[PDB]
Formats: sequence, C-alpha cells, structure tokens
Amino acid sequence: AEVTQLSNGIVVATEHNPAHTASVGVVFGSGAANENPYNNGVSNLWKNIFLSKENSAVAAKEGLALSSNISRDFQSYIVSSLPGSTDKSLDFLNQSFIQQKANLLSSSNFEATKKSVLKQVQDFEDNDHPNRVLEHLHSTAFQNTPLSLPTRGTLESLENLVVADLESFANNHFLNSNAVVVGTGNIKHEDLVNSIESKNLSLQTGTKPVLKKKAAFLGSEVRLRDDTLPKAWISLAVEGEPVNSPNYFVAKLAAQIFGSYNAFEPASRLQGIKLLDNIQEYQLCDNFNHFSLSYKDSGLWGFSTATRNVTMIDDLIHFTLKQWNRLTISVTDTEVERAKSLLKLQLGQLYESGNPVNDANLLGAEVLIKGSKLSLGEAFKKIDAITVKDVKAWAGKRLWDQDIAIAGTGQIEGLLDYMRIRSDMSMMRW
Amino acid sequence: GPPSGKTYMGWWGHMGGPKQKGITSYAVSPYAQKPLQGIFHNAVFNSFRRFKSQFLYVLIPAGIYWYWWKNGNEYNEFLYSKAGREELERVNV
Repeated sequence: AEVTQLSNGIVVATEHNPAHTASVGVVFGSGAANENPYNNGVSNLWKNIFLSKENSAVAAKEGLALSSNISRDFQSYIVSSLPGSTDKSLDFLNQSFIQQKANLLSSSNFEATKKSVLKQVQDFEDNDHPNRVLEHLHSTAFQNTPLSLPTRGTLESLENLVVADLESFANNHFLNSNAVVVGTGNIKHEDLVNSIESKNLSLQTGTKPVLKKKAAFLGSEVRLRDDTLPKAWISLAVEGEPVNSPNYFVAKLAAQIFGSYNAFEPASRLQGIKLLDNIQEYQLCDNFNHFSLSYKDSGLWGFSTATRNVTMIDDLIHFTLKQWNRLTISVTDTEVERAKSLLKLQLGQLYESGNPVNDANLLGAEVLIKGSKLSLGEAFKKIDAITVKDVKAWAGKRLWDQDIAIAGTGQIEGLLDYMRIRSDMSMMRW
Repeated sequence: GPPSGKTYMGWWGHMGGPKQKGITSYAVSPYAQKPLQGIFHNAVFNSFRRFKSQFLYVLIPAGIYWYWWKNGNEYNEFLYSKAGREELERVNV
C-alpha cells in the first residue's frame, strides 16, 4: 500500500508492491468528454493505432505488452514489462509519443485501423445491448453536454475522420500539463523518476488544452424499441455524485444496498436484499445491477436490468423504485451494515487485483482529478463512518421526487411512459 | 382460466401491433420544461389553422339550412298578415 506522486517537469505517480510484472504508461486528462459531436471517436481511434500490428510487433520483439483504455474524463496508454525491463518500456513510450507519432499515421496503417474500429463499433451497436443501453443512458441524461458523447464514438463521426483530426486532437490534449506518467507493478518511485529525469526535452510545454462548458443532467429518455430482440434491457438513473463529492461513498453504499442479481445463480437468490422478495415470485427479470458512476463534473446513480418477462416490466420498475423510496424514509441499520461490508469487499477486489494494468488505470484517473490517491484503508474509514442518517439525507436530496433518465432496447412496449416512472420516485403522505 | 375470444387489442407487452424495429423515440421531463407561459409567440398563429380546412364543411351546410329556415319563416309571417290572407286561403287546405 503506497502512493508516491512527485512533479519534476512532468507529474510522476507510482504505487509499488512486490508482485511479478511492472506496468508503465502515460494517462492524459482528456477523454471522450473533450471531443465534439463531429470528431467523436478520435480518442478510440488513437487507442487503436497505438495497438496496431505495426506498433504491437515492435513491442513484442522487445518482450513488451500493450494496453490502452478510453474513458470519459481521461485516456491512457500503457506498456507492461518484466520488471527489470522498466527502462525498455520508457523507451517504447517515447519512441512512440515523439518519434513514431508521425510514423504511426501512415496511409495504409490508418485505413486498415479505421476499417477495424468501424467493424468494431458496428458490432457493438448490433449486439452488445446492455452496454449499448448504458451508453445511450449517458447520451440522453447528459445531452448537448460533454458527458453525452460515447467513448467508442459514433459510426458517422468515425467514418468521416481523417489523419488531421487525430493530429489536431493530439496537439491539443497530449500536452504536458494534461499528462501524468504512471508506474505500477513492483518498481520503485526513484527507480522510475530518475529514468524520466534522465532525458530532458519538454515538448510543447506551456500549452494548455481548450476550455469548454459544464456538464448537466437533464431528466429525459431514449427508447430504442426492437421487437425482434428476445429480451428487454433497461437502465434508469438519477443525477449521482462527481468524484471528490462529500457523498461519493454514501452514494456507492446506497447502490450496494440493492446490489446486483442473477436469477440463475442459486447464491444470488439468497442475498439480504428486500427487493428480491418482490421480484422472484413472478420472476420479473433475469438480472439487474445498481451502480454509482462518478465523473469529474457529475455522475449517475441508478440500475440496469434485463428481462424476458415482457408483460410485467411495469412491476419490475415499480418494485425497484419503491425500494429506492425506502432510502429516504425507512432504510434499516442492518441494511446499511450489510452494505458497508460488501462495499469494502468489492472496493478491495478492485484496488488490489493481481493485475497492474488495472492498478495503473485506477491510480492514473484518481491523481488526474484530485492530485492524489486516497488509500484503501482511508476509504474504509470513510465507509465505516456512514450512518443511516447520512443515507437518508443523501437519498432525500438525490432520489426523492427527482427527475430520472431512462434508456432501453428490445421488447420495451411494456415499459410505461415517463411520468408513470417519474411519479414512483416518491410516495403519498398525510 | 376460463378461455377467451381473440380480439384486436391485447395488453402491455402484447398489444397486437406489428413488430417494431428501427424507430427510436426521445422525450424530456415536464419538470425540465418551460413553465406554461410559452404557447403564444410560438403557437397561436400556428393553431386557428385546423378550421381553415374545416369551416367550409360546417359553414356551407349551416348556410343552406339557415337560409332555408329564414325563408320559410318570413313566408309564414306574410301568410298570416293582412296582405297575405288571400294567398293564405289559396295555399292552406
């Protein structure tokens, strides 16, 4: 458990633990939330040439493995080494992001990569209905606002993208003040920071990105009815918490109370979740899962679900929203306590997997926003300190009689109108 | 249960329509929308339209029947005045 971050000319962040391999990468503070409607998908395209057969063979000769991830707030390019080769990873990083960042964009490479992210993003829209729905949830929830842009980009902005768009983006966002270099694995801080302060040369230092306009939640829906699909997939959310919200953890705990479910897993049917008494009688769904998604400016708190019970979708939604009503008025001590324990377990399994590439992404994203990483033991202190009173005060502000955002696809004829769903965000009282 | 005659309407999830694919709908919460001081400026030259199409279908039958009524009445008035008692004797029985 370590967090050593220090700024030379660039900002260097590491977290070392004797494991096996080491992962080095640069993580930029700009993602799909920084694109336009019209160059949407430029980051995903950058990712895909960085992993192209040409660049990927040059790394595999050296015994290096490549990894990249496009998100909303950020963007990361990562090389995993075998831990004494922690220097030959920094060679491949700079040989790409200074030298080859004019050789990767060759006409034959770009056209074969663009053709591959087109088959890629098309395949997504055709078949991945849960993530497709969740992506459209962000699209309508945050419409005409940076968080609405999908991470993979749209088929139409993608096929109209040229080399100059990659260039213009790279020249405005792959800057020094919008970068953090991250090392996870087992390698020391002073083992890496010296290999970085070895070579100087700043490259476009002093240049800031471009500013924008703030993200906002708009209560709304997008309904992607398709009667030929064998199920209905729906996601429903309120405006949640940004990272570095006081209620960052209260929100995450609230989502753990209702948790996630899988009708076919015997153990899942037995969880201490009151909602399960309602939904199992007539089998109202195959699965659901609650989430508290947090970004820089905003977040989404809600749930997603999939079902073949297409004539009782209204009972699914009704029982789920009646449970959420309880958070404001009647959530019990032992529900909160169950959530604490399970939130710790899952937050643990995230922050300490046996895979440094995940560690890098979690470290990178955190330090880009607040300039530091809160340690796992520090989180548990915050989690344990949450009372029933906290959850109630949170839910009464975020959940009770608040606008929602809805998205769905498949057989959603039985998903009732907006106002019916929205009325269930509260209860009648004297 | 007890059986059932087939109809031309079902219920939520099986309404009896054709299979729908390709249509995507969008909407926005009433809560997020402009309090009702909008209509006018945008919507009053708009409506008062649907009766430009219609007023002739109503007015021309109305006209025919009002004319026909006014005429028969004024004729009855004449018949029962002094001037018309001669015509009255003629048209009566």
